[PDB]
Amino acid sequence: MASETFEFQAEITQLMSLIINTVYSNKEIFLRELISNASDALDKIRYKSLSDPKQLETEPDLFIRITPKPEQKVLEIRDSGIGMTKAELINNLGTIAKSGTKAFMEALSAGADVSMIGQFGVGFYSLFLVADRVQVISKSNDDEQYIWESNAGGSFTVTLDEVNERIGRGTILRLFLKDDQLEYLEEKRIKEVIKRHSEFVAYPIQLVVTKEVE
Amino acid sequence: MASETFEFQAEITQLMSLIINTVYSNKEIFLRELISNASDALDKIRYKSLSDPKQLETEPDLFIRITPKPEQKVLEIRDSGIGMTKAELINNLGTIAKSGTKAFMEALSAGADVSMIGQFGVGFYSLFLVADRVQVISKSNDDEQYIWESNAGGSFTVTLDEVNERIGRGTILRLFLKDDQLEYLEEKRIKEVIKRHSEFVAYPIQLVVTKEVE
Ligand SMILES: C[C@@H]1C[C@H]2O[C@@H]2/C=C\C=C\C(=O)Cc2c(Cl)c(O)cc(O)c2C(=O)O1
Ligand SMILES: C[C@@H]1C[C@H]2O[C@@H]2/C=C\C=C\C(=O)Cc2c(Cl)c(O)cc(O)c2C(=O)O1
Repeated sequence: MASETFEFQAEITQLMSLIINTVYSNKEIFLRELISNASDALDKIRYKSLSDPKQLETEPDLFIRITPKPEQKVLEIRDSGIGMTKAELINNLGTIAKSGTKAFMEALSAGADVSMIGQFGVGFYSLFLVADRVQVISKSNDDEQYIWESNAGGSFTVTLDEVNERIGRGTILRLFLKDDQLEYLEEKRIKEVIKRHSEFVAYPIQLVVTKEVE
Repeated sequence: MASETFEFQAEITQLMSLIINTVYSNKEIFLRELISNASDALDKIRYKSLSDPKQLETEPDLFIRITPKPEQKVLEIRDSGIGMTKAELINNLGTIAKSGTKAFMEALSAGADVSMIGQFGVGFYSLFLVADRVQVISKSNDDEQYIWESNAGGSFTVTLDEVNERIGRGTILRLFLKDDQLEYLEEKRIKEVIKRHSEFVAYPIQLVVTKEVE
């Protein structure tokens, strides 16, 4: 109840406009970047749990889950990783500069391939290749569940979560797919994209598929 | 935020103890009864929509969805039917007598088969054959989302929903399966049970299955 608006650090706004507007051919790379963030987030909690085992109690199962929601033309990528607090969502996703933000844009301009985005540490923004709106729902052991939302505009919002399912711990990336990128809602397409660019992932990757009983 | 307790009409409490304690052999009948309630609830909104089309706008897709959640040993049966208001959950699920409640118990005592429960209009309670706890999450166009919860005790609770996913319209029956009835979480078992006792259902029945990418 009651949002909170924040301005995006100027360069992040540029990058976003760039990503969401590049005619780029190979938009499927966004899944690789998101699954990668999910994996690192899971490494984080695993490592932290080394000296603080109780930390995994909020969600003992470590996994990455992709859930397509046709009716709402939404694609969700979830992980039971370390999660983010209200402060971290604000920091990590928009108000703090980000080292490679400008460097990547400069590299892109020089001819670099969009797929290099992840090497600049800003792969998250690659989601705008297939979605024009996103909701990052997170729950860290250190805070409540919050929704961070953006549509590539110069500003984003953070609202305490009182509308989504409770996630024990972790993050959900709710991607509102563009009208021409609804192929990522299909199991085959998803399955194949995950196969080629994500072969060495330490955690199970679950695909949630809704099938009408024969 | 803030529950509200209510006592169960005495006979419903009896029936529940009976169901949750009957050694009965054919516990799988609960799915047939629940899918049946789901169907009737969908008929209700379809019919009402005949003269009030805007009523389907909250959720244009009419369906029944079964979603097993292993980690939490939970089984969910959802429908985008008419849904129930706070008042209706209280009325329909516990505080109002219910014509066949006593008649069915008398019939059972005479030797009747538990599967007749649905003919007495109290099939919902058959869920206690496989679950020792249940949450009925509902959203009617006429109210907010609420959670009705019970564990066959003499009382139940109703809380405004600020923790579950938003359902456009309809009801979710979250069944917390008993430790020895976890077979209903399996796709095959579910698939076969649905096949035998639910052949003439007017709406699509979707099974949500989580598969780890090969
Ligand atoms: C802050 C934590 C943990 C970090 O060390 C991990 C690696 C990358 C983080 C990138 C982010 O900016 C946030 C993020 C994104 Cl974008 C995502 O799609 C999935 C996630 O699970 C996280 C996250 O929860 O990240
Ligand atoms: C009140 C409405 C609509 C009624 O006319 C329909 C038929 C049966 C109703 C039985 C109930 O007692 C509530 C109920 C149950 Cl138990 C269920 O498992 C699923 C449902 O969708 C409803 C419901 O929403 O019911």
